[PDB]
Amino acid sequence: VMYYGKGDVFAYRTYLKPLTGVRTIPESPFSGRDHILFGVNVKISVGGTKLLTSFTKGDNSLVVATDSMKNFIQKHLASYTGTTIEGFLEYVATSFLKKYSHIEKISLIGEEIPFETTFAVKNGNRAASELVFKKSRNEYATAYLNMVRNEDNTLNITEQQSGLAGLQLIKVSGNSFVGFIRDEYTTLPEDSNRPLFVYLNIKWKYKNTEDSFGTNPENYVAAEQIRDIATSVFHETETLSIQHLIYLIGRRILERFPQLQEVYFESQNHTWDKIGKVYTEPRPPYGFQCFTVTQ
Amino acid sequence: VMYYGKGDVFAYRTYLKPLTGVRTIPESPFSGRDHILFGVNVKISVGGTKLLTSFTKGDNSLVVATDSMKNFIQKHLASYTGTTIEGFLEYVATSFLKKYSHIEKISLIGEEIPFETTFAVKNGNRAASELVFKKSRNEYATAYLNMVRNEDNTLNITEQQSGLAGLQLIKVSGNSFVGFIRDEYTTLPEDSNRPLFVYLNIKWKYKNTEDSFGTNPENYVAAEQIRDIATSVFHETETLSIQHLIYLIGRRILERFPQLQEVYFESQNHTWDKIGKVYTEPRPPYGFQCFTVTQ
Amino acid sequence: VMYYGKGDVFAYRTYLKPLTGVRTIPESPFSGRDHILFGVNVKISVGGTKLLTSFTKGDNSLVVATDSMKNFIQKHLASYTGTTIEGFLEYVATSFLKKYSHIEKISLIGEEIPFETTFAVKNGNRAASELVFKKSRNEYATAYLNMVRNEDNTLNITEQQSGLAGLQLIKVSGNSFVGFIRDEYTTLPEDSNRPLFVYLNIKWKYKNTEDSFGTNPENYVAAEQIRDIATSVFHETETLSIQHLIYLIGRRILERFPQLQEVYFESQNHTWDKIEGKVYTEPRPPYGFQCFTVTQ
Amino acid sequence: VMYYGKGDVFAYRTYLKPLTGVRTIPESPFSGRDHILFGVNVKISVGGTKLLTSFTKGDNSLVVATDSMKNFIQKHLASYTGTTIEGFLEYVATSFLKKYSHIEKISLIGEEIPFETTFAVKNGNRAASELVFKKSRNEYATAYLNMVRNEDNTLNITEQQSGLAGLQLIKVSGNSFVGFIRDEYTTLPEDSNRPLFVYLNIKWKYKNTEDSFGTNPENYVAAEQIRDIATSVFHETETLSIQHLIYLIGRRILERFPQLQEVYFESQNHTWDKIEGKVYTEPRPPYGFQCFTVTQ
Ligand SMILES: O=c1[nH]c(=O)c2nn[nH]c2[nH]1
Ligand SMILES: O=c1[nH]c(=O)c2nn[nH]c2[nH]1
Ligand SMILES: O=c1[nH]c(=O)c2nn[nH]c2[nH]1
Ligand SMILES: O=c1[nH]c(=O)c2nn[nH]c2[nH]1
Repeated sequence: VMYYGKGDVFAYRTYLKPLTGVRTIPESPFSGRDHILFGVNVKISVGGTKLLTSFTKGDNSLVVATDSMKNFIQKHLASYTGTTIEGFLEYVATSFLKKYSHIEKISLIGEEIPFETTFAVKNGNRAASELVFKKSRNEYATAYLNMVRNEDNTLNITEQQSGLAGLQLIKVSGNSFVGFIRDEYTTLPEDSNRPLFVYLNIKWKYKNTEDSFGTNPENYVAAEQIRDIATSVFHETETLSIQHLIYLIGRRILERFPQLQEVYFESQNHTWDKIGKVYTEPRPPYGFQCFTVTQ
Repeated sequence: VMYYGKGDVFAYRTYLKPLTGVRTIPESPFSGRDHILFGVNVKISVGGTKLLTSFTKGDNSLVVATDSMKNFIQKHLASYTGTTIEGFLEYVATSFLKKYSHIEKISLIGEEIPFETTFAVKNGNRAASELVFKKSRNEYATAYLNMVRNEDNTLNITEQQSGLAGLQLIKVSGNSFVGFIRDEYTTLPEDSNRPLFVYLNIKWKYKNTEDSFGTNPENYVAAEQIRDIATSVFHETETLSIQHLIYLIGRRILERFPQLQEVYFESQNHTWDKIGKVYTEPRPPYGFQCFTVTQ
Repeated sequence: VMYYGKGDVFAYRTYLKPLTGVRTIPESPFSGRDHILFGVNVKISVGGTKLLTSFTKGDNSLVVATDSMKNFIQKHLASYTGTTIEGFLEYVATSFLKKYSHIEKISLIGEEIPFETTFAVKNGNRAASELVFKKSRNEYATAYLNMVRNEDNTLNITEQQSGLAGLQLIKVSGNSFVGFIRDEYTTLPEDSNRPLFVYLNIKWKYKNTEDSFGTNPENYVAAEQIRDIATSVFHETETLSIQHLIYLIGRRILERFPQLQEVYFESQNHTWDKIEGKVYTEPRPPYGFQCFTVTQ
Repeated sequence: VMYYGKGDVFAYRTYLKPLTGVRTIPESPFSGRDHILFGVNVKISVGGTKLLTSFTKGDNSLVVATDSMKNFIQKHLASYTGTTIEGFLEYVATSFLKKYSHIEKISLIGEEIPFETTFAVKNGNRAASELVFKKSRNEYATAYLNMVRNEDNTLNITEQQSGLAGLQLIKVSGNSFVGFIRDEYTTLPEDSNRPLFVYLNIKWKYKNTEDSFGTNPENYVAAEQIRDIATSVFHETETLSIQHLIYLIGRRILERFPQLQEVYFESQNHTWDKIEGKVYTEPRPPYGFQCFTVTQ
């Protein structure tokens, strides 16, 4: 392995071009993003055989400083004329490879720093403020992009993946976990009605990576919409396990968004122990599941 | 000092009696709490001169196990018939002192564990779920109560305070910080238009402690309402400092709730450095302010 | 209440004057501090009635910017010629009140950012490096100071406290917790031999505030020494409770340091749950705690 | 992708068989591990085509409960008779695949929960306690293992890797970063003498997986020894970059441990910003990093 880069490149832009014209779906009110405030945390990794002597000889001649990579990202956010994190990563990646001919590969992560609307009163009327926003430490959209320079000097996206991270959902009833293996190691009781508490990371890949950019917004899949599909499916499903739940969420996603090729899940079980009905936090060990649904 | 207790007593109650009958204010849609899911994180501390030999001699005869205090709290959440964290603390405090004659003082903290509603579709109709909720790591309500046993064996609440913790607000424009002292230690440039980013912890005390319990809901002050006052005042104010903002928030709160005696603020400055406009995270050191507005 | 200030003022100084000439105790090999690297995390709070209109009117005329307080602290660590965090706080506090005559009260916290020695081979042998240090996220020393300006413009310290925070100690045997109240709220089994795991914050106050500064280092009480008393007493004692343990630690501290007026404990119980060999695991989140003062 | 499992399976064992008979190196005094307290945090992931209907149909007939996996791990730590985390993972993995014939693959991560010695006075002298230990939140050893079941029901290790995580080292002088690209994105000054502060995660792979277990301890590579190589090479080296340093650390590791095939680094730059004495402070959050393998 040989690469290097910069992490935790926070960048906040005001008044990015708004994202409008999205295709709505039944599960979600989402219809675009005002982009009064657009926050992203970027990580950049780069590689190329020509970097070898920066390691083996201490030769910094071909080292773009990681501090300069941070400047590069923040300055490109000031000039970005598009409307999504996905498109912003493509802009940064193409621009970086065009600038630095000795770089052969670039990997980018962008994580949304989300902000929510707040109430303000003007002339007695309460409505969403256009100035004051609330920083959210809950779920957030993500985007990943890998681009390479080929032998013929063409640039090519070899991987692209969008996502929703940090979704923590609890359903108070209508969940069971029964029928699992009972042997010398099994102490868990069957439960026909548990308050299933899952953490979800959900990632999707497009059949056509250009759909991820938002330039034709009707083909863009929004993390907000994915969130609302997950809650809808959770609500309507008498779940039989987390495994069963996440399969059904994935099927619904792929039904609503035929332009997607796959949906990938990382889920964690954080269900409370049962002590009106009162529950409490469990000991630290947590179950998890990882599963891809394909179109 | 001599006391002991139990922290991080998480307890989750389903279907607590709903909080209804509250007074609604223009700044906030708040009109009560459904209480399908009621989460609280409780800290209990107890004292009394008869505890002395548990320390000085290793005598456990008068030690209620801290583990038992956890059981006490969780069982009392199961039997609580009221509608507020503040009232639940009074229930626990009175019950504990009635149970254990050798305890002279009990302090309680209750911190809301907040859950937000989610969307679900049924037969082409999208609505709030009554089953699926989203765990929030953003702002949360708080309550504090200290109760003592007097020499005539009556019980007396000696301090009560409610609050809202963890509110993080950024206003993109309409904020200035100018006119401060410039001397050998001053490098901060004056700024007539900064995207002020404040963390707020807001606490209030009632003129009459009974109003905190929710027995008469018309007199209850909800943390949700405090939040929306704070965002509305931030929106409308051309801020001149954080100090200036929190004073005005406090005045508005006391105007809206004449049953309150005081509002106390703990604020922090997390405003980004300026690099379309793009900003980035500052170095770790953070400004802060602490101020009481009284009625 | 009315005050404001700056938190998380990190400041790393190289080659501070070393702390030597300390007085030893049986429980500790501590003999001083090299101070090749001296890290401290400072919080400053200031007050004064003349700050009122910065809140009530948005008048910044008498506001020292909190950013300037950061500069103030960092610049004073560069000029500090003493040997302790405690003395550094007195230097900052006196300097700040002299500089800003409208400020009536200043409160300072300083938390050590500790670094540990590492090994290097050079010139034929392995020895402690004078250049490479390891950042520790374990226990750390603390200091607290409050100073006021009186009507006549003199300055006075009104509270001083030193401490050791974040000490996490587990003793695998030789601890019991029996004989506690067993009633309708009790499900805890009695345990005659538990692996007691305590978190300890330990804070001490001097009879004479001057002794906290290090100027006469023989009167200084080092957090390293307090750590070593705590581990020794934990080892020595067949404990009967955390309560029992911390009283005994406190008594040993005040016996070893007669210049101390008192020692205050915040302890927490993190003892593991028991499942050929003995195995334990992490408990549920709820944690017991004790707060207790032993006085001279 | 299809797998499921259990994370944060903390397990603490007392009086595991000690690790001794190790082979020493010049950079390190490491001579073994007492194992009075042996703490590990385990993550287990399992897979197999026969699990499909647990997702597609909600059929749990072939689901080992993740809670049962936690019991499996903890009980196996009680019966483990070996001396390393690496060997513990092999014991768990082999045992789990033998128990559950429908599971085709298991991956395990084991992270050390490290404890440090403390001082106690008893019977006239101060010495290391055999009972009281200090929980450390600094660097820690790691182990990774993947095992598969073949068509003929034999089991094979398919990947093994050991490591040291969380090592945070600052060298106060004797580091430069100069000569890098200065173009329209460059605002970093050249620096001929910086206090380079790196975080290091170092992972190694053996030529022969058996050498990772400790059964013949002379062939085991201890994380403690890797730590001490890293601190020695950092001290010895007038560093020209983090990239330069980690290559030199990796070369030394491979020279000292010919039984290793390769060593892999993840480093992060956390060097302080410079504000009488020299004073530095914490930087803004963005951090540089490097990922690099040195092979034998
Ligand atoms: O949904 C669940 N899936 C599982 O695999 C499992 N194991 N224990 N509990 C569980 N719940
Ligand atoms: O609102 C502010 N108040 C202050 O006191 C301050 N100091 N620096 N920046 C500041 N901003
Ligand atoms: O040492 C202890 N003190 C206590 O008060 C207590 N309560 N539960 N366990 C305990 N252990
Ligand atoms: O050691 C370093 N390597 C780098 O690549 C770099 N970039 N900025 N500073 C740096 N330091």
